Formats: sequence, C-alpha cells, structure tokens
Amino acid sequence: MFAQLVAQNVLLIDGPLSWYSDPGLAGVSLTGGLSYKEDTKELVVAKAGVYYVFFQLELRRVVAGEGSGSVSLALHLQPLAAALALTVDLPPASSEARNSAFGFQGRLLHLSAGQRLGVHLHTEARARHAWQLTQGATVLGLFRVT
Amino acid sequence: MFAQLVAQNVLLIDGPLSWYSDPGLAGVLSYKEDTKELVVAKAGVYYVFFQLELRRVVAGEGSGSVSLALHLQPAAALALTVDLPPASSEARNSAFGFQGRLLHLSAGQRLGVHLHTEARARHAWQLTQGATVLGLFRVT
Amino acid sequence: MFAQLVAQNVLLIDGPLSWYSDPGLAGVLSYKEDTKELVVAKAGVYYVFFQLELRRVVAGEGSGSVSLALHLQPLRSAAGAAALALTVDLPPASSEARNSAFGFQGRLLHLSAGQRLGVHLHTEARARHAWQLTQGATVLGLFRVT
Repeated sequence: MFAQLVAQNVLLIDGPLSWYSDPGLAGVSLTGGLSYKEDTKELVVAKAGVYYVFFQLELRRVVAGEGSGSVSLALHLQPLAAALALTVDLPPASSEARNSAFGFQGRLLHLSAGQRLGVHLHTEARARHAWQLTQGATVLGLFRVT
Repeated sequence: MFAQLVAQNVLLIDGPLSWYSDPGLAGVLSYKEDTKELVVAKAGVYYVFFQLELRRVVAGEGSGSVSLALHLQPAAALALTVDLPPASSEARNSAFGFQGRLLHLSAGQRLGVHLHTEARARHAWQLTQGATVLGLFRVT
Repeated sequence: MFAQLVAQNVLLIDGPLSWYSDPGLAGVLSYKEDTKELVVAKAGVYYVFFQLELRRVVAGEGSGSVSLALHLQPLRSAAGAAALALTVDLPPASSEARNSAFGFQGRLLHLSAGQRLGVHLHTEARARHAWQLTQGATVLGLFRVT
C-alpha cells in the first residue's frame, strides 16, 4: 500500500496540479487500489489508515534578473482542509544570484477509504513567468503505516 | 507503532516545547505532560521526523535564527535551524524547516524537543500554531 | 530491512561520497568501499532520503551552491537523471551572517535485488574552501515499505 505521483505542470499558474504515476515505480503494478482520476486532478485512497504523506517542490529561475515572490502547495483531502502546506520563497534577482528553490514536507495523515487527495498551486509573484517548476521534481508520495 | 505530536507553543521563548497529540490522528507511545517528554513504549528503529513553520507577526521587524533539538533525556538526535529573514520590500513573512532520520530508540527512552532562539526582535516572529510537528513510526 | 549511512567527506570536492554506517545504529544492505556504493540487499519499494549540512569554516568567504545526486549504477537508460537530488545554497558572508546551510529530500524508489547506489557531490561555488560538509550531518537513509 503505497503511491507516488510526478506533476506534469511546468508553468506557474494558480490551480490544481496535474499528475502522472512515477515512471521509476513502473515495475510495481499493484501498488494498492490507490488509483488516480484525471478528470478531477485527484488521487483516490483505496484502503483507510495512517499514511506517511509527503510532497516536494523545485523551482528554477528561467528569466535571468527577473521574478520574486512566493509559491505555495496545498494538499486538500476531499471530503473533510489543507493537510500539507509548503510556501517557498522565489528570491529577488541579484548579483549574489540564488536561482533555485526547494520545498519538502511530510506528515502522518489519517486517510479514509475513497478519500480524494488533491494538490493546489498558488502563486504570489512579480514577473511570475521568470520562475518555473522543474519537470520531474514536483512529487506527491504515500505509504500506509498501519 | 507510531505517534504524531503538535507543539502547543506560539511564542519564541527558549526552552522545552509542550506537545499535544495530533488531533487529525483521532482514530487510534505516551506523552508525559509534567516532564514535557514523549516516552518510547517498545524498542526499535524509528523514522523520526520534525518540522516547524514560523511567521512574522510584527511587520518590518525581526531577524535571526530558530533551532529545534530532539534530546534523549535518559549532542542531539535531531536538529533543525530555520533562518528568519530580515524585513525588506521582499515580503518574506514565513519560514519553514523539516528534518527526519532513522533513530534507534530504546524501550522507555524519553524524548524532549528544545527551542532555541538567537534573534533580534524575537517577538516579531512566532511559531505558526499547528505546524510544529514531531512524528515517528517503527520499522522493526 | 532498513539502512542509514553517514558520509566521511568534509571537503567540498566534486565526486562520489565515501560512506560509513551510522554509529547510532550499533544494534542491527552493505557498502562497497572500492567503488563508493551502497548495494541494496533485497528487492522492494523503499522510502529513500538524504540530507546535507554545511558549515562556514572561513569567515567572510563562500558564495555558491552544493548539490547531492543519488544515481543507481550501472546507469539504466532514460536521460540519466538522478534518483534523488539536493541542491543547498551557500549564503554570502554579509551583515546577517549565517554560518550553516541544510537540505533534506526523500522519496519512494524501486530498488532491485543487488542494486548498486552511488552518491555524488557537485559544487557550483566560489571559495569552496570556506565551507565544509558538517561532521556526521550528511546522511543517506532508506527503509522498505513492501
């Protein structure tokens, strides 16, 4: 009983992230009944229990000398609020050029049978197009503990 | 065998954190309120993790660092240090840290988390109530 | 079955880290010192994590970034992206002097029976001599979820 999705999204738009199962986890077919619905951009929990849920973020400055602000990630469980929250600083551009930002969070969550895990990306930035999600670096992971 | 605790502390006062069992883990390794320690029930190797979020409350004030340290009451098992950026046009108003690692915990080992602030205008930054979490689960 | 290894490396030199088993885990998936590789004993889905901590050893100097990369060996097709990658930024020695840096990253990996695992250090920094990996702070851990 485990699951791990990699987000498709590169461009910073506000909204729900679109995922694909981790390719480097192809070999393991029956991960668990933890299936992903593409219509709603959500992952549906099969069997209830206490799971170690974690997510990751990785941003890069694509336009040199531009962009500053913050970037949030929110894991929402439906039905019931924001189970996991990451808020990453996109540093302003300067000579002492910090041009990448990472985010990591993980905690034991009590998940129910048929619950839907979704991830929302919110952006509060100046020259928003100058920062971008690194493809293959935005991840959502799960594994039962009980 | 697992547990997840949330710190009751808001204010950046150096000292041991006081915990409460994560309310989210309702449907269910004791915490002793007086001594402020979580006591490990059965011996094993546990993946122990902790995290903390800080927030600026006083606008245009505060800078420095904040440290979390897991200590084995019966040199620190776990240690975090979150930097509190100084105030600027860049509204960098929150801060976050996370660290987890595999710890060998002996049967009955007491655990205490200590807050250490080395900051100017300390009152300007506080722990985001409900985000200072200590969690663990066994692997044996 | 679990594993936790600490790197012996202190100097910021591009190349593979040389590991030692966590002294903390005295009471007990080997390390091949001739090639600097952790060899995975049994096949499964592991939650693999690593962390890095840096210390300013020369005051005033040190601007750049230090990266960690977990590769599975020998390299198995794709685009040779690392299985895990941490990039820790080195603060500049300015007014608000910060004499350390930390990074943590973990995720689920599918490891085959006998998989060799190499960890690589890369430094994209100026005055690399003024920062070092903190003693017993660069850790690679893993435990089986299956």
